[PDB]
Amino acid sequence: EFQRKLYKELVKNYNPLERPVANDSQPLTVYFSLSLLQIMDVDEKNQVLTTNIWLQMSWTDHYLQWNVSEYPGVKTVRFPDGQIWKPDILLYNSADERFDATFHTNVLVNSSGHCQYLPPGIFKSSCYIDVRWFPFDVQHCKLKFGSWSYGGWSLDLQMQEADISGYIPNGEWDLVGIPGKRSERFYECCKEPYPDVTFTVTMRRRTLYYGLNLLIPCVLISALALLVFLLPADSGEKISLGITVLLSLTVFMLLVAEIMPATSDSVPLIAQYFASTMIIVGLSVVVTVIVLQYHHHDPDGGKMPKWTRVILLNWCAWFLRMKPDLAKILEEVRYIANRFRCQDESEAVCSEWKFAACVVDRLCLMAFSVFTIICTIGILMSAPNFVEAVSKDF
Amino acid sequence: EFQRKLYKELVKNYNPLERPVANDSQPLTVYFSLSLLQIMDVDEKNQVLTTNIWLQMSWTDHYLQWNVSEYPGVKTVRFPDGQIWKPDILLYNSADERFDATFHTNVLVNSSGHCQYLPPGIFKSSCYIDVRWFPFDVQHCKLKFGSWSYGGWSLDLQMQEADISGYIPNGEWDLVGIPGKRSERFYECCKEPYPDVTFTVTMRRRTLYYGLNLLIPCVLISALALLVFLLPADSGEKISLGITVLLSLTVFMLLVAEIMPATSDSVPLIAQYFASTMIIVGLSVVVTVIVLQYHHHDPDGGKMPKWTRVILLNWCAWFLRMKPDLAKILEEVRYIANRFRCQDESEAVCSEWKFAACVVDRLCLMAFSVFTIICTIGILMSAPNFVEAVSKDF
Amino acid sequence: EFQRKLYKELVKNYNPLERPVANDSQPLTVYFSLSLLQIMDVDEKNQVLTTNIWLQMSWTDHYLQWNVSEYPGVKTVRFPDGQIWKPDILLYNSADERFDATFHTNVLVNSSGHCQYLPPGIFKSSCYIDVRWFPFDVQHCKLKFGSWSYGGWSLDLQMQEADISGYIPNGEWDLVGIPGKRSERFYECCKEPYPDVTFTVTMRRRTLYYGLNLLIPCVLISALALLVFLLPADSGEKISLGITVLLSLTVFMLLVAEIMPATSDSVPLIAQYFASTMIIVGLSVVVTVIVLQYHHHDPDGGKMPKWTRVILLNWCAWFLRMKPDLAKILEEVRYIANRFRCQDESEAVCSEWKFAACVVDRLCLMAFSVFTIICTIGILMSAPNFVEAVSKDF
Amino acid sequence: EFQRKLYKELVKNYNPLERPVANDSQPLTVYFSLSLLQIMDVDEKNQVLTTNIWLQMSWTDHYLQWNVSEYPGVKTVRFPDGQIWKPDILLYNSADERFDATFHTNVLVNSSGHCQYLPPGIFKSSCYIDVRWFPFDVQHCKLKFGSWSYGGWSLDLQMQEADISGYIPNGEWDLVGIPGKRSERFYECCKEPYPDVTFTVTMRRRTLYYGLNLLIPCVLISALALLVFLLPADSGEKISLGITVLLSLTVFMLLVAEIMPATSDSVPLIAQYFASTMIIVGLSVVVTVIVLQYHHHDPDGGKMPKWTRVILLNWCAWFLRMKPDLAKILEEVRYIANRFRCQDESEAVCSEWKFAACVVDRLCLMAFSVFTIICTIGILMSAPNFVEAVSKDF
Amino acid sequence: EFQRKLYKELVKNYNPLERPVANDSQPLTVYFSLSLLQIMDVDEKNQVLTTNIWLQMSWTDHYLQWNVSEYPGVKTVRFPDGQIWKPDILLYNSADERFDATFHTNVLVNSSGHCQYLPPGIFKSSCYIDVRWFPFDVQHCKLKFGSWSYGGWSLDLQMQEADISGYIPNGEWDLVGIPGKRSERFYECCKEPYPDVTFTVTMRRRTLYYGLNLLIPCVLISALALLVFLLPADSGEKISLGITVLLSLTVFMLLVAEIMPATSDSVPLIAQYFASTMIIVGLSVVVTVIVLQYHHHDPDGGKMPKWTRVILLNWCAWFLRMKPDLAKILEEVRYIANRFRCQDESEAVCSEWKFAACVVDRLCLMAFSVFTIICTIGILMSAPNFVEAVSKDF
Ligand SMILES: *[C@@H]1O[C@H](CO)[C@@H](O)[C@H](O)[C@H]1NC(C)=O
Ligand SMILES: [Ca+2]
Ligand SMILES: [Ca+2]
Ligand SMILES: [Ca+2]
Ligand SMILES: [Ca+2]
Ligand SMILES: [Ca+2]
Repeated sequence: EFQRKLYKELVKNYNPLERPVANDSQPLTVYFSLSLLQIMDVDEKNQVLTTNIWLQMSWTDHYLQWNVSEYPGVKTVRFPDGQIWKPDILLYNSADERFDATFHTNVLVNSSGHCQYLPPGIFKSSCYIDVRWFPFDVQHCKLKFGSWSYGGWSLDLQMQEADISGYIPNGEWDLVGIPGKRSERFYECCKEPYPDVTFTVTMRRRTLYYGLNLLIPCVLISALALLVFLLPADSGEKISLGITVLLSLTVFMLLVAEIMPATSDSVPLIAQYFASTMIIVGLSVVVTVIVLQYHHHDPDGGKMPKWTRVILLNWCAWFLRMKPDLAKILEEVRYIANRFRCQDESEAVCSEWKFAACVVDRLCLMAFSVFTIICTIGILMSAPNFVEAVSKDF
Repeated sequence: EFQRKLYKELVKNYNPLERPVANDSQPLTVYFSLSLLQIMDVDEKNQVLTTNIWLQMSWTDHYLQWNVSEYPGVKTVRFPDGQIWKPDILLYNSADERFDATFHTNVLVNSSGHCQYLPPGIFKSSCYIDVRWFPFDVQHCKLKFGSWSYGGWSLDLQMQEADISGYIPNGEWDLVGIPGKRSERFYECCKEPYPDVTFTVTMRRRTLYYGLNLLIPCVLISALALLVFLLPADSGEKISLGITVLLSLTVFMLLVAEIMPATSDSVPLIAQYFASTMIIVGLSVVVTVIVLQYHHHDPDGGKMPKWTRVILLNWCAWFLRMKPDLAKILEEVRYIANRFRCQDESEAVCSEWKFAACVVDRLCLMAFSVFTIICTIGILMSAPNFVEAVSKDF
Repeated sequence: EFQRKLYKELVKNYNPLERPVANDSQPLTVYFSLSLLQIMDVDEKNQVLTTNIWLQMSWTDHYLQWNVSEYPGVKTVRFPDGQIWKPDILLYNSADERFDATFHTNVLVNSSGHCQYLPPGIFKSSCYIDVRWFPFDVQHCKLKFGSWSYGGWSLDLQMQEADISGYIPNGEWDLVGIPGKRSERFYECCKEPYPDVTFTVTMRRRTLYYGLNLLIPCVLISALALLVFLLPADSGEKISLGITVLLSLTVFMLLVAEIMPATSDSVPLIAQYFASTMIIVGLSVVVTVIVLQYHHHDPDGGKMPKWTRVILLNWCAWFLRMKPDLAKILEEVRYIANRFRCQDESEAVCSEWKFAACVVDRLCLMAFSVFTIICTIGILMSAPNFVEAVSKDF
Repeated sequence: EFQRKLYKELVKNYNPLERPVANDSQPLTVYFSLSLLQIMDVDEKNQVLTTNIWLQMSWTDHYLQWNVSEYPGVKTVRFPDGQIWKPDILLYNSADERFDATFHTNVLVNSSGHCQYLPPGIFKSSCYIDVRWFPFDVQHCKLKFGSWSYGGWSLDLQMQEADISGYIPNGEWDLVGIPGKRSERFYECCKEPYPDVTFTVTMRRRTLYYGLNLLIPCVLISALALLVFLLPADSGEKISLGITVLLSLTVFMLLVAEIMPATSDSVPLIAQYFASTMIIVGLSVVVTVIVLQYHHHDPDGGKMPKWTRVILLNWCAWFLRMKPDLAKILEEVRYIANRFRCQDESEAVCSEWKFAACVVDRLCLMAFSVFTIICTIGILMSAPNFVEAVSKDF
Repeated sequence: EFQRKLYKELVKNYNPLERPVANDSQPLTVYFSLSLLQIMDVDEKNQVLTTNIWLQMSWTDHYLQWNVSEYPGVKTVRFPDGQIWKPDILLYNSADERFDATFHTNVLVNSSGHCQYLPPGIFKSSCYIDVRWFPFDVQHCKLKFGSWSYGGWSLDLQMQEADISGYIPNGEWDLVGIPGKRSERFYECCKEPYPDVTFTVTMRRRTLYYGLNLLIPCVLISALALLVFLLPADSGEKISLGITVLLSLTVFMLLVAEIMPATSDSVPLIAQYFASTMIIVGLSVVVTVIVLQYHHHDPDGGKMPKWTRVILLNWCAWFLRMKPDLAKILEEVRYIANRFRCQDESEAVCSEWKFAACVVDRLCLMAFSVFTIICTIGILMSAPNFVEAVSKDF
């Protein structure tokens, strides 16, 4: 009886076009905040943050007021979209095809004319995802909000701290914080200044998934490549091992392209890490070819250089701690015996070449092993957030 | 005649904005339930449950009542969206881009003013999918429902048991149950408490598909890796077999990434199982390199250590149950014969090294076979639901 | 003049909320049928049938009637959505995110008050796709239609045979038929019975595409695996051939997962067929290892068992139809000659082992060839629709 | 002043439900045409043509007429959707989920009551894509348009030639033409005939992209397979080459499945071309096994058949243009010499077998080379549009 | 009080259908510009530019004017869609399924009747993406805008320079500029000329991502192929290396097809670059077969041609800087010695053939290395924007 009566009274002569101020010269104060419930998706390839947010808009409507002693029990009323004036606050950096992802809900108004509006929404925003340090990256995604059509002389937008009390954690992103800033800009369209409120979602990637599915594999594929330097040359499988490892690694790096954006702001950390890993496998194939050249050297070919004889078989090797009728019968047997002696000298020359191959193989094992460790450790720890990541996620 | 007459009468002065209570101070009781018809999709990568549900809302409208003796034959009326007051019950944890997936249908009202509203919908909800025990995982997906704008002082939301009598089973998920709980929370927005109703869909993954397409393959790819320990070394294909098996396995694990979310709450069970499988193939390649080192050992190189001579050729081997002119002619033939004897000693040394390779190869066959079984059995049965899964799905 | 006049008259006092019956106690008869124009997509992974349908609804509106002698030339009128009462017939088992895929069109009404409504639509329905016999599978997809809000006491839904006269055949699915059934169910929501009409689209997969792209390849990859049993062992490539074939086959089976649903109702026919094919390649690698063990047997190792000497070199082999100073010089040459004789005996032992490898290789060629044929023929013909498929598609 | 005045006058008593004819018995003539601006996508897997079209509808509204001497300067007026009667022309064979893709725009009306309506739209239509001759295929995609609810007695739909003057060429499809045909059909729903207008978009695939990315590769993968017949057998890599080529080819054919529909109307041309290519690689592996069998033949095994000795080493080979104490010492040396002679005879037998392998290898090189050329040329030129394609695209 | 009063006054008798001109004969001047905020996506496979734009429309409404001395403090008013006349400016070359991607916002009107309308939107436009020079390509994407229904006699559309002052740079595309052009065309539909405004977004691809992920790999896969010419032939792995490299490269080129459109306007630059790379690997396999033919030549086969003996072992080689009872015993030993001499001559012939293989191998190393460099450098630098790209991105 009193609710029906009040609704009929509150709409009499009410225009949702009118900004609901008592004094038309003064701006209307709109308090804008939001509640962050969930981060639904961070698309690094499309540069789009998807969040579940409850926008919070509160203002005062001069015309929607009543004495609660005359409509007893009616402390609040509710109005749908199109029936009450609302601030036209939009997400400026929207990525939604519809642009406005807000789900329009009721505006709750109490007797003193205070209006509360909390529309939910799945918001897609355009966020510059800096993948320079991926997977140890921290992201700062801005959500800029302001009135589209009402400038600062008509709508005085103020900011209230964002609420994260009902935030649901994400298994992939750690919410560092959601600081907000109110600013007033000028636009070429418009001499009047237009205030906006920007909430910067600060997000730390949780690195357990990427550590075990992307970074530890490369170590394993880098360790497999090093096993070529322990395969004997006579096995006949050092190129099979090395080139198969590089095939696997190339396929592995293709799968990684699915996640990164095709941008040129910087060369990511994963790309540098891949470059190091690529180098280990590519140069182990090059070195493997050299080792096979030494192993399969023709004993009747070019004699072993003096530099090769000393740098490998002496210095490196020590460092590595490797180390009538009867006359005619005589002629035939002597030819057979001299032939055998020639084979003995030739295979001794081959043995020297094979030993040099082993020394080169062992030298490069140590060199590639150490260089693998330094590049892995150096590239990873160059990330500012690596130490934080291992302490919090591992 | 009486239906036309009643519709004209029931809408006279009716305001869909008014909460349809006789006493404005009292809250309106809304009974909320739902019917679960089908689970359409569980997206573990996007963390979203898609269900086909018929929401069930029933309340009493004080103004939509008539005497059936005056409108004979008219026992019920129906009203579309916008013409009758409805509770603004939404899915709080919605993942739909539109947020509200409800398909608006009629409200059915009988003569005593009781209103029934059963809107269908394809609902997308944000469900935390715990993949710690995947593929033997049970999921608890919450569907939280409440009035967006009406707090507890205005809308007294009560819960009624969910209906699963028209539930259509899913080939992938077994519906354990759909328990529901009514709760009343406070929000930072609002001093007034807002009641909600949360239905927890409890779902057990049916594991036949994942057992045959994801878990039994790993056993087969783990068994293929073990066959390297039965290949002769002279075949020249033990690295080809081992490294090809690991290429296959890496490709296999790439395909598995398509299904899991990139989250860091925990390391899944499939990841641990893959880690065990990875270890078998990776260490069988490492052991294969060692076996080839033994097999291809240079007979003029470092003599066999005493530890190697006893630990392998004696202990392990027994355990494994393996086990003038005429003077010049004399000089030539004696050199030929002594040369042959030197080859005999050298190939005897090689035979010892080759036999040690066989013992190491057989030792690691047993060790990797047993360790493969324990890790497979141990990792799988560590899942709480493994025993239930095999009894119900296999 | 008469069309304008009639439209003004027909809408006077008309309420689209009112069920258009003369007697409010009696139900309104609605004849429901449909026209199937095309099957657009059968998504076996999402379990959703997409069809192009023209729903057919016809009823009688008591208020939309006129004498054609007073509005000459006006034999029919047309009304858009919202202006005329329509039955709220929905697809119960809808998979569309909007739930209602119907495109709202005009209702055509003639002078006697008969209303015809033929809204087109791209309908997505939830169909249980039984892949037990894929690719020789027949599907029965139900399309259940009924009034959402009007029960049997208010809307008497009758069924009329579906029309397929403008059906456009699908290159992948053969329309067996579209039988329909009217039924009346009770729901927990509602004491009143609610009639529905279910049209069961019966669809036979056309198997030419799947025969040539999925079943004949497996035969070719099963035939390639058999070629390992004709490769000589000295070629050194029997593991390369066998393990490469299994790599190809594994990749091939990954591509097949894209089409099947991750369900556990049954193990499909293609899975069983893959299991047979998997067995041929996996056991040919196991047998290849055994053949290489025999071929590369150490002539100074364990003597050939008596069971091996008879079961292979006799029975199987026959069945397979294979089959002073001068004294010192004497000592040296005799050692050389005796050494050569020892090599002759040892290589004779090796030749026996190599021959046993050939017999085992030929025995398994026949066994795997026959077993390959039986499993291929047996698994395929176990499908009830295999004979029909080959006669109609091949 | 005169525009405002005219709009108020033209809407007085106007009903958008009324067909705007002076005589209600006569049908209304609607001229239907369209403008083809672009072909946006041809989805051969979903069988859907996406086009950018400007529909062209023109008719005469009897009520929207004025004297331009009384509203000077007002030669035309414009009306939005819902305010003026429009023909309900739809795309019958629509594939859009909404069914109607038309973007509703103004209707332009001049003083004589002539109405022009040119709504743009991104139209998705169901087109039967005949892939029998892909990639040298010509497509005929129908776009059928007619009034949904107005039959021939009420709306006389006439056709006007389609406009392609603003057509933007597609890099993949060459617009042969867009002929149109007006027809009048009967439907089971309706005794009244319903006229339709069907525009057949005739499209020729431009084959440069598919020639270089799909057809020339197969030639290269067919040429690589032929190189197995020039590899020496002692290289030990003829199975590695052949089986790797077939692995590559299988992966290549998987990528091709992404483009073709899973239909059984016919076996496409690319499938036949793949079958030829598959045969070359598969039979080159089979022949490679036979060549290795000949090369690795046991010299103490079955003697060379007489058919083999003549068909290969003579006919084919010519055609191919290949071609006391001292007595005891005597016994030992004679055994050594006789042993060597036995090796010479045995390796001579092996040399004959190795030469037969070379002849078979060279015979199959020529046979597979010629057969490769004929199948490539024969399968490609069997397409009716192959000659046109090479002249226009190459 | 004055805002409420003004809104009631401004809408009195206002018709949003009327073009708001004082003189109905004169056209209405509409100033059209836009603001480019971000380029969201360039889809080269679908030929669609996605941009975030703020359209800028300004005109004068003759009826929406007031004296600010009578409504003090009210300097501007705002009107939503449907309440005020707006120009129906559309994107002609739209690719959006809805066609109109504009988000409708308020029109801001000041006291002198000047109207400002700045609707935001995510616009999808049909852009011809010329991939002739990809990845060093510059794109010119047109965005054509004009009134759909108002021709030049009714709406005089003028252009204002586009604003890029709030443009957010894209990590992949460098905004060269956004020039605009006003033009007036004639259409077959319409005798009246229709003005349009076309803004050409000029975009330069940033090439760092494509240089490191697509162009440098090909160099690495081209360098790996060259390593076959340094592998010894006795290693037995030159076909394994070469054919594995080509497998990797084929897989690499499959991944590249995901990005390019299936168009035939031209053969892209990446395709030509791939053709060069393909040639290096394919001809290195062909040359590898020839080298193996030389290496494995039968010493009892066709003698070395005179051309081969001079062109390789002399010219190329120098250029490359390579370089009673006792009588019977005599017969046996002489046969053994003569047999050994025959082996020495035969292996000397083999050594000559093996040396020729090395020379051919070294000759082709230099030839393929130089030819690889020229094709890489020549194909890349043939792009007009290559020099600009390396200076700006590298
Ligand atoms: C505007 O109003 C002021 C006072 O209200 C008056 O003096 C002036 O003449 C008016 N001018 C116009 C626009 O008629
Ligand atoms: Ca992410
Ligand atoms: Ca699932
Ligand atoms: Ca299908
Ligand atoms: Ca196409
Ligand atoms: Ca791009």
